[PDB]
Amino acid sequence: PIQTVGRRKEAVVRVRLVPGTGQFNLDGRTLENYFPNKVHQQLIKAPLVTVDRVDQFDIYAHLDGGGPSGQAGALRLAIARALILVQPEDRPALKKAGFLTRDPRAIERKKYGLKKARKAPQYSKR
Amino acid sequence: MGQKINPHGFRLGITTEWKSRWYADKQYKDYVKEDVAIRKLLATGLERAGIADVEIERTRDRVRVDIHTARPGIVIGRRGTEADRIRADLEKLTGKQVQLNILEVKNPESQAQLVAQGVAEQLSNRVAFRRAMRKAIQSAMRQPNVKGIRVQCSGRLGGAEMSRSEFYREGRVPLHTLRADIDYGLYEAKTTFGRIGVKVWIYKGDIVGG
Amino acid sequence: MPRKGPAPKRPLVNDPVYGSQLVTQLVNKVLLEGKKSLAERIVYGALEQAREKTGTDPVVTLKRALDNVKPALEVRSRRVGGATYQVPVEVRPDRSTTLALRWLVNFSRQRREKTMVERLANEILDASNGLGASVKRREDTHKMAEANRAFAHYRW
Amino acid sequence: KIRIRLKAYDHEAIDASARKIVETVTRTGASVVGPVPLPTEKNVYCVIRSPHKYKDSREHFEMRTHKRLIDILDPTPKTVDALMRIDLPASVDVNIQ
Amino acid sequence: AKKALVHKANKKPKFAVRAYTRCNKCGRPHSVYRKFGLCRICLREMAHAGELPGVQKSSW
Amino acid sequence: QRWLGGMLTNFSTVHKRLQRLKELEAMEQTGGFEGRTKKEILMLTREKNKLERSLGGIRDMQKVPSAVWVVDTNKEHIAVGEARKLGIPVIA
RNA sequence: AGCUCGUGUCGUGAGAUGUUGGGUUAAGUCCCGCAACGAGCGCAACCCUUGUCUCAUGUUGCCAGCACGUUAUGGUGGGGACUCGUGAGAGACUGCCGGGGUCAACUCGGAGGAAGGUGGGGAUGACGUCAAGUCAUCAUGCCCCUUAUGUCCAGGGCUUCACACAUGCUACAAUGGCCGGUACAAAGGGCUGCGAUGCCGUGAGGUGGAGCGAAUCCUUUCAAAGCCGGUCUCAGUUCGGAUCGGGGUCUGCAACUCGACCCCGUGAAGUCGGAGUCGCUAGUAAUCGCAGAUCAGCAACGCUGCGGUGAAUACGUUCCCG
Ligand SMILES: [Mg+2]
Ligand SMILES: [Mg+2]
Ligand SMILES: [Mg+2]
Ligand SMILES: [Mg+2]
Repeated sequence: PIQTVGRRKEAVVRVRLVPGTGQFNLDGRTLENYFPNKVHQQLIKAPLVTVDRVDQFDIYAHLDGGGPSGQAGALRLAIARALILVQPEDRPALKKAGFLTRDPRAIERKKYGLKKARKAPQYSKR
Repeated sequence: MGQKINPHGFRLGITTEWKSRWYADKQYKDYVKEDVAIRKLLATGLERAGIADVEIERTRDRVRVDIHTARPGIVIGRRGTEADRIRADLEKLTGKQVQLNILEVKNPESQAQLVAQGVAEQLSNRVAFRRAMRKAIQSAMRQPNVKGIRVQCSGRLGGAEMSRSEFYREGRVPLHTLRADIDYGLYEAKTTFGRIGVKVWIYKGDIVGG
Repeated sequence: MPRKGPAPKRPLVNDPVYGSQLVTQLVNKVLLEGKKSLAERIVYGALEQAREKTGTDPVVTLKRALDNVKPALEVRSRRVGGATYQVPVEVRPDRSTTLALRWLVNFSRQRREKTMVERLANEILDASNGLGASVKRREDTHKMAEANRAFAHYRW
Repeated sequence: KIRIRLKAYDHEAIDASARKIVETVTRTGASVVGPVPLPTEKNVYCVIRSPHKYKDSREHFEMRTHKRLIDILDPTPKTVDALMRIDLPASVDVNIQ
Repeated sequence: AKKALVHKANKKPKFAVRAYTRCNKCGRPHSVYRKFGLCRICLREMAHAGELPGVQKSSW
Repeated sequence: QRWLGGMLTNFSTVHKRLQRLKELEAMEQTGGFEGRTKKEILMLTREKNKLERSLGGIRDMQKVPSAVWVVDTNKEHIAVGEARKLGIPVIA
């Protein structure tokens, strides 16, 4: 069996792409029970929307860490890597949308003496 | 004078070692108390004798001291008059025995603390601080497996009132470079007018030490 | 970016149920500090109300309203030789669309109606019909630009 | 999740503890786990040194406390005893989550 | 601040009202912060040596 | 290659170097090449090459002419200044 | 990002060169030059965290393939091919091509690539100005007190108040309030501390123990914003919660002056705010909560770290300040 990995800010995911009926069985929860925002559904379908294979291939993912959007991005990256390893001809169809690479944008290290990252304390003139 | 951070205090867990390497639950307080007590007791003696580093370790209810003397013979005189005397003093001041074990250094000019002690003694002996620093730099750069040196004697130099801080350097003394293995020495000299600060830096070599 | 060059446009995918980059930009603008799904539902309800009211394509009506309220000239302020001049400069399509969306969302939040969905629906309807606060502000900006047209010869 | 949310006082100490744990468990011959990447945090220490007007040069000097974790599954009493018999460093203040 | 007074004040005192600091390092009854139970001198000594649990000074 | 901004103000060392190079070039006619240390021969070769590359004016005139044709006065600020301080005649 | 130094060169001398003219960046980083030659404090790198892959090993994590199980959980055997928190190696070095540029540094685009042109973020604070902060961390030259200004004790004060300034929280309402049902994050506080099931409680909580110098235990087999249903009908109100009265709780002998929390009633200002002004360039602002430093007991809405969901702009340096 083929298996890949997807990473995010503070989340990881491992999937095994196999043919069958389109479904997303998460760790104890289903697709609608894990993506209730209705935007993460579209986000994780985008890899399967550029190439119409939503109801053609299965997705049995196992993830850990992060939140809704993080898990959505991790599953998207995992599906992208699986499509890269299975159908190389469809690789550009997924790269054209901004996939196949983990966005370097992540949570940075907060600074000292400040309220948050890149935020100086407010002070009035005198 | 400047806001430069102590290289030893910064690399105490990267390059340099720690003078107190032990652990204890609720007894670290008494451990460091006995440590500073022994330090205060040996201050005058080992300063008149020449001291570089006092590494103290804690064992099962006993102590393990290692003092780095520069001039052996003053502290180690007659067997039963000076060494055993200080040992008994430490033992009766603390609540345990003391198996004192002295370790001799390889070169007094290579240790920063010893160079600072020597230059401070020279300054207190009513000599030219400039010439003293120059001769100390020469001794520490006479190929003692070194590559750079920087000596500074701040405070009321020459018994004056202005806080003159003569910045004297020789060779390569980088402070921002981590792979330096630079030894540092901080000393406080006491004169008839006030206090004086002595800051020394000895860049031995570019050894990784990983 | 600032003083370095332009920025790369985000290759955002078209909306799945509407397929309109303008609609997605309006959603991203009306988004309230993380209320993604809430803003999506609000815009969907507003478009559904506009459809029930008019009887045509919501995306086409929104595009028509945006094209009608698009400001073709925005005034500025530049000091040339120790004297402030409000010279009007040619605006770009992206900047004009962003300003139009900003004015639209502002006047929709300012409108006093029952719900935000109804507010946005009525704002879009007024912008499409040509009688709304957005159209009034567009006309005011056009009048200001025509009045300040006297000083436009630099193009620096 | 499990194993673990702990904290240590020295990076050297904690990495040596992890190494010796791995060594003793491998010598018992049981097993190992799959490490995963996770960074450390910056502890909360911004204490003053004097109650006087020291409000310039005031804030802090970070106390570096690096922490590492090692997950485990499928318990076995033999491994339990081999891991709970003794702790060589004893300075890593482990806390159960 | 001697051994006798330290031992008399650390354990159950005669009257409960006697609940002062009574540091263990120097022994002084007052001038010590119960935040750490140590007199400022040794407190800062350990802070600079890197032994007290989490105390430091200027870096900003 | 390199214009020396001292040929007309500090001609002492310039003339010394010129005489040394002339003596070396005249001795080269003898044939004393292998009768010298290798490092010294290499240092010689290098200095002679640098000279021959940076010297094309002092080997022909030797008569302090009264005319100069300069170019790129923007970067040759020292050259134009020296020309103006040693004589008004300058063609830039 | 500048500060400099040894020699040399010119001036009687203070001093001039090195640091003056260009290409380019963050650099006084490089080179062409340049009576200068080299070096130091500088910058970068060396160090830390994250991004891809590989090896030594498959732990009270995962369970894919096999099975044993009943729901409050991979709970129990067997499984490396799966995210390599311990060590190392590979991968960014303008590596190659083109337009270039003085065919010298250096700029843009392209191929592979996770990052392409110090990858994203920090540690890293030079000579020195503010006669900068500290003699209450400590030492400290000099003066002063000593039956005192040393020390303890009981009470009070630092928490007072007809006002002003500074920083944060609550909000001012429908992207809302209340009730019922629901999913993932990292970070641990624990030995005289954490403390799950139960008894009874509107609720702090009275009973208490399986379990802990470290995954059997709370902080849940992890929260809020987030999703579904009902209701309020857009108002000084089911928004907001303060003062105040009645019924109590956690600590310690002692809580109006002397913390916090719960139940009932009481229901004030606040309708997004003028003159002025602050912070923010991508995981940033915004918004939400979690945890900790010390305490037997908290003024903690503060200070530090954490991540959930996560936007619009970037003509340009004419212009306010450095
Ligand atoms: Mg002279
Ligand atoms: Mg100069
Ligand atoms: Mg003053
Ligand atoms: Mg109203």
